[PDB]
Amino acid sequence: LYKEQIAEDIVWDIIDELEQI
Amino acid sequence: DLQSLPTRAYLDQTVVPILLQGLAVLAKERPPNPIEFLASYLLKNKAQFE
Amino acid sequence: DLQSLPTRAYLDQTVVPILLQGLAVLAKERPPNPIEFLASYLLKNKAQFE
Amino acid sequence: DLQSLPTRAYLDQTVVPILLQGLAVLAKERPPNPIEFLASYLLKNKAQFEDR
Amino acid sequence: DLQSLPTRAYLDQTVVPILLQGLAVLAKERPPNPIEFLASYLLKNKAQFEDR
Repeated sequence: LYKEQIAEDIVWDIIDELEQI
Repeated sequence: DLQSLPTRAYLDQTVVPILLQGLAVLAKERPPNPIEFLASYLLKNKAQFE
Repeated sequence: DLQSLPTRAYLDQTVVPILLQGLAVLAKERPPNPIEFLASYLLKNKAQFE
Repeated sequence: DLQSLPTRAYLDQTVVPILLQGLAVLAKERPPNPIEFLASYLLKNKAQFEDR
Repeated sequence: DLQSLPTRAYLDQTVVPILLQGLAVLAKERPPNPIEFLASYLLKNKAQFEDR
């Protein structure tokens, strides 16, 4: 799926952003 | 309107802000039923994000 | 043990897989109440992911 | 449990998340041996998505 | 030239075919270590889809 790639992007951003809080 | 937005903008403008907070709380608290906790978090806090 | 995992691994192993599907469905359907929809999606599909 | 799931749910729970992450990295880096790269990506990151 | 292809065309040409084949086998067999299984599947069958 393709918006799954973009949901992928999104979740990854979020988590990485929590890495720095 | 929202319906015509590309996928990233649509998600950013609807669920990303409350998700970021919900995921942060989930990570800190590590509750026994994380999926249930996250859904409850969304329903409990949605008034403040709508 | 899930409780001691780093944040990313903890989230990857609890809520990320159902969240990816939920966000994809949300983006496709663009329902009137997206936060409600997403939380409902979690609760309705939880049994398939835990 | 897992073996009783429909195909889509089974794959979505086991390999789709790490795969999408890997495909994104592959698409950005475009390495010379993409199939090898993706296999290595899976093994290097599997610990994120499962506890062995 | 591969490095200048759009993401979708790039992936479709390099890894999507062997991946779909691999996901089909994974879903049929449902092994205990699916991510490991899929990585091994890729390396075991890569010669089908590329000649180095």
